[PDB]
Parts: sequence; C-alpha cells; structure tokens
Amino acid sequence: DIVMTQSPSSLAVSAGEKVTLSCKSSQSLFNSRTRKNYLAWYQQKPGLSPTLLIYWASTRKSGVPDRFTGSGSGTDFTLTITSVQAEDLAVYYCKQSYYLRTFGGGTKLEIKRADAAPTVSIFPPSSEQLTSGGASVVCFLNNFYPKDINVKWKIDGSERQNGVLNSWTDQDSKDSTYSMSSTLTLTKDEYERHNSYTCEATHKTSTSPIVKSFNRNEC
Amino acid sequence: EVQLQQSGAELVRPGASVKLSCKASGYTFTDYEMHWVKQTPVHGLEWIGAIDPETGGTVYNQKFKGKATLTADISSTTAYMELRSLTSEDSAVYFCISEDIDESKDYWGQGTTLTVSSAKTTAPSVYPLAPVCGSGSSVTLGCLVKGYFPEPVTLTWNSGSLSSGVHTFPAVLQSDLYTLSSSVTVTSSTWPSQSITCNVAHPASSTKVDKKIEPR
Repeated sequence: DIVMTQSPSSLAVSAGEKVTLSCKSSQSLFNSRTRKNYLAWYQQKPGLSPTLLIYWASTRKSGVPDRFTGSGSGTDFTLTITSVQAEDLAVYYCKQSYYLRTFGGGTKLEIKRADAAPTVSIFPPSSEQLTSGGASVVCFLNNFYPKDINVKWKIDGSERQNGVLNSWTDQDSKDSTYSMSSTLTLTKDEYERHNSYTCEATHKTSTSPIVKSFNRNEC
Repeated sequence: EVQLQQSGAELVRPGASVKLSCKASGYTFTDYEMHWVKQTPVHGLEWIGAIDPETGGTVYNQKFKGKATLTADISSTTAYMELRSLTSEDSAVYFCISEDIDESKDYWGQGTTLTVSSAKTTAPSVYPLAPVCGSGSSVTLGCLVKGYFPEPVTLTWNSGSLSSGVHTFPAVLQSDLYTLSSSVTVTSSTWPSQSITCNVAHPASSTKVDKKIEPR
C-alpha cells in the first residue's frame, strides 16, 4: 500500500511565472526490468474528469503543452509548469502505478492578478416563480478580485440576514477573477408584504459599497 | 473513438447497496484493465480497485476491501462496481477508467454522483432571470435552478454555443434541496434580438429543460 504525499497543497502565482509541484512516494517507483519510474501526473479542472499529463515520470503525453515537464526518480518527483497560463488553474495529482494505484493528495494551483471591482446585477422573482407561489431575489457580484467579498440585503431599508444563500464560482479560467451569487429566498406572501429590495456589495477595491435596488410595485 | 458511459446520478438509501455500471466501447474490451476511482472534497481522488476483464482478476485499495466488489461482463463490454452497507461516507463521485496497453493513454468515464440518502428525487424548477424593468453597453441574464435533489445538474447556454461571459455557481443545499444559478453577460446588440436559452439537465430525474430568457 504505497503512500503518496504532495506539496504544497495549494499555491498562487501570477501568469507567466514558473511553478514546481512536488510528490514523494513511500517506496521507490523504479522498475528494474522495464527501467521505468511508474509515476504519472494528472490535471483536474472543476466538473471534469482528470486528464493525464506525464507518465513514466518524464514522458509528456502527446498533445500536452510543452510548458509541462515532469522529472524525478526513486521516491521524489516534480511537475514543472515553465510559464503558468490563466487556463492552467486546476488541482494537479500525482499517481503511482508501481504496485497498485495510489493518488497523491493534490496541489490546487490558483492565479494572482490585479484587483478588480465587482459588477452587481439584481433580479426580482421571475413571473414564472411567482405563479408557482415562491419568490427568490438574486444578486450576482461578477468578475471581482480578490475572492473575499461581503453582501448585505436590505428589505424596505432594513438589514435582512435570514434566507440568504451565497455561492462563489471557481476562479475564472480566462481572466482569473471570481464571481458570487447571493439569493434571498422568501415565500410569495412574504415577498408581497414588502416593497424595496436591495443588495449591497462591499469589496476591498472601494470603501463605498456597490448597491443595486428595485421596488416590487414598479415591476 | 473510445468511450466509457456512466450514469449521471444514483440515489440510494443508507444501509442498502448499489451496482454502478460502466459501459465501454471503441476498443477490444478484454485488452484493457478497468479501474475505479472515488472523488470527494475531503479525500480528493482515491483509487478503489481494478479488474482484468480477461481473467476476472481483481485487486483493491485496502480501505475499500469489503466495501466494493468489481466485476465485468465481457459480452456486453460493461464493468460493474458493487458498494455495500452504504453510509453518507460513500456519497461521492465515482469514475471508471480504462488503461490503454499504450501507457500514454487512459480513458475516463464522466463520473456517477452517488448520494446515500432517504430523501426523494425532486426535479428542479428552472426560472429565467431577465434584467430589472427600466440601459447600458451590456446586459446580464440569469438562470435559477431551484429545489432539486440529488446532485448534480449541468447547465449550458444555447446548447453550449454561448460559453464566454458565463458564470455558473456551485449548488448550495437547504432542507434536502439544492439550488444553483448561472449568469451570462452579452452586449445589448445581441439580446434580446437574438435568442438566449438556458438548458438544464438533472440526470437523477432524467430532466432536460429549456428556458428562453424573455424581457419583463
């Protein structure tokens, strides 16, 4: 039961930089009959199956970009990305195939970029939802950086904490920003008791929050 | 073209068992070993075991011996994995993987999301989110996928032909029901003069719904 350990468990770099990922095995992966180190590297993007990058520790799979280079022998192996691209964000796993299979714990590769303010959009309940008897108010806080951000709902001018669910995207593979949805869920009865609905986004790019609001009876 | 077909989702009760299937095509079935891998947020990828379809021989991760049993049917080129005495610990995404004799190539299924729960399958409601009543350079539309169980849903726009400017937010769970949303940003010259539809698949209910975004 060969054990695999990866490090770091996460790291962030700006695009263009190099990264070195490490993977150590509990015993040698070198086969003294085929002269192979049975060590592989996989890239897993969110919502997709992992893809094979490197096998026999240094043989790059055909069609894999040149910037990926595996190295090592025995117990210590390295994945080098000689110039990180925005699309390279992923969790990278090593996997030994010497006696059985074992995956490392993975390295999550994140990208640093300049700060950017969120663009805020607010959405009243759809008429479809209301006819079905429910009412969700949705606010998107899109394409901001860094990932930390705060949302405040106000109903008729007063803070509302109950009924809010927040959800952050994975970092964007194209521009390296984050986005977040904030959904206030009410019954239709409760929605119709109030008039103004406001979502306030506070981000480190400005002291003033970014506010979007609407009034129910102006639909 | 080598393909491994797994079901999108299975929902089964705690204490029961389930037989996941993996239908292989595009290669000589007995040539390649078939492996199974578990994915969770807590443990990442865990190898479960592998079967040699030629011999029926199997081998297992110590952790899963007596949890999992791997079999294969050669004539239907299908590999199976039976999991027994299910707990919430077994809720996970399960992949099958065919290992080419050419070690430069392996082939992954799309993964089956197994949910161990007593809750009922619930198809989502899918709601179009058009902008607030009342102009700018560009416009943001949304799609709200509310109240489904179990995971997953997949969401596209215009059948995937609209993919730039898209943000799809991971689902959150509340009272045994998930909710997910997605936003898409386009120029005001494209919408509403061109049609924009969000497409939602919920494999556990065999649901495939289209919602065209229409102005309020």
